[PDB]
Amino acid sequence: GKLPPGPTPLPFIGNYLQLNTEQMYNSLMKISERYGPVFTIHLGPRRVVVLCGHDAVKEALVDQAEEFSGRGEQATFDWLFKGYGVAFSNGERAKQLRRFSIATLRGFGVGKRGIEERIQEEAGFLIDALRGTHGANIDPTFFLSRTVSNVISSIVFGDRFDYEDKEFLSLLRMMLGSFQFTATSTGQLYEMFSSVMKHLPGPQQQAFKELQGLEDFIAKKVEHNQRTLDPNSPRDFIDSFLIRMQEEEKNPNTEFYLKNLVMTTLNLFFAGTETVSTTLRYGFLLLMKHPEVEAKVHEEIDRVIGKNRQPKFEDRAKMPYTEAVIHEIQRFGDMLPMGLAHRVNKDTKFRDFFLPKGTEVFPMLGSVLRDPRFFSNPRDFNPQHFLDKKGQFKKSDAFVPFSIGKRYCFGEGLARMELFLFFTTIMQNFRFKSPQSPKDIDVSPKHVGFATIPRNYTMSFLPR
Ligand code: HEM
Ligand SMILES: CN(CCCC(=O)c1cccnc1)N=O
Repeated sequence: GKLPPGPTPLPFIGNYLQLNTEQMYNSLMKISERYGPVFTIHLGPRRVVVLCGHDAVKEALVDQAEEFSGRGEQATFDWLFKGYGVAFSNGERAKQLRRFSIATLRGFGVGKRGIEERIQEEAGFLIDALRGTHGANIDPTFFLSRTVSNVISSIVFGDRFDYEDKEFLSLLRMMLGSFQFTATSTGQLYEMFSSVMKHLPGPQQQAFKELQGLEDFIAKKVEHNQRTLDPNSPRDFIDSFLIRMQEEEKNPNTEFYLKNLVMTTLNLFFAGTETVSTTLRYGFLLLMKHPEVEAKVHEEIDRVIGKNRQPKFEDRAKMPYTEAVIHEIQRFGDMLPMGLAHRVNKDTKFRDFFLPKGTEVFPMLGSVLRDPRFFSNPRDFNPQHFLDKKGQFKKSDAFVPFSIGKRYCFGEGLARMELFLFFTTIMQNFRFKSPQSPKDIDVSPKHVGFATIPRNYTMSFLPR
């Protein structure tokens, strides 16, 4: 009959006094130690029920999947999305957009054997660009992002970008900056205080222009497809969506119309770029700091695949150690520490608590990736976390970086394959050197907010 207990809030500022916007995850975790694994917090005027640990997150998003499947808010993005598109929508809109996106994506080979050649081909170009650096110290950021991005770009636009295309880099800076903004102290103040801050000068204004620039580029690309549309030969995700829009022109209550097309396409292009990219970046830093772990990956690539042929997704089954390393890089990297907010569809009873309809919910995936009964050394980089006695791959019920339940990341299939093919191909060809001794390397995060951003760094790609 009652809400989950929590610290007393003040009018408008909510629980701003018990929260440090530079490290929200730590704040919310401190409050958990006092109040328990399920609690109520006020992010400014927003009432949020917070879930910590494997159990409370699973009992909500799995055992009570339908009730907890609404989408909560993410102030910075909502500035742009305003409830349109697959990722920021609710109800019938979310369900039609999701069901359309998963089937259309699957049809383009995504998550099946079909997108595979295209990932091997794009790995190949990156190896080439990496030879082109001659072993210099470089910031790997945009090298990796061009590559990852071209995979989803093919799928939604129809072709990859040239690596030297200047607009491309521009787009890549718009993504990086706006995503990175949500990880900052001001980006977290924005979650609490968007009603005033959207009208105030600050880094938020940069993030908006960057988003608006990403929306404008998508709208332009859609006009191009629209005035060259062959329904009997869809080139890409946008064409498919436009074809379904044609089919649904005589339904006045359809979710399939321009704004949703533009917003869904952005959702896929932005998420299909930024997360995998950052995960690669984080992981190459984790590997230079754990050279012995790098070297056991090497041993597997060398024994199982060798130096001549391209790696393939099927090789994973005989590479338990690489697979554990990628898993443990995703775990340690904790890309979305509070996932995407949810909300409850209706009046919901959850363990003795009552949650009124529309109550926001933070599933704290970071606290699942660090739950001390599922991982022996949660705050350490330890690949043994996903390995048994024998050295065979050991799955974990608490490996939840793509979230779980009805709104789980349907990019998961693409990501798993991109990470696997991108790590093995890169490391088949190059071992890594930083201008720092392993002891000096700081793998603690630069920013922690909506996302976990690794620190700035440089490295060299040295042929093996
Ligand atoms: C390692 C890389 C990735 C991570 C860690 C990740 C993580 C997540 C997480 C935690 C969510 C929230 C699920 C929830 O609301 O409970 C999500 C949603 C989503 N992700 Fe990803 N993702 C990754 C890659 C991708 C890729 C490659 C795509 C493109 C296909 C993508 C597209 C989406 C979309 C469209 C949603 C919204 C789902 C919905 O609202 O129904 N993600 N992702
Ligand atoms: C990047 N991450 C999703 C973050 C929220 C999201 O899905 C999103 C955010 C901005 C634009 N498009 C999608 N998913 O992999």
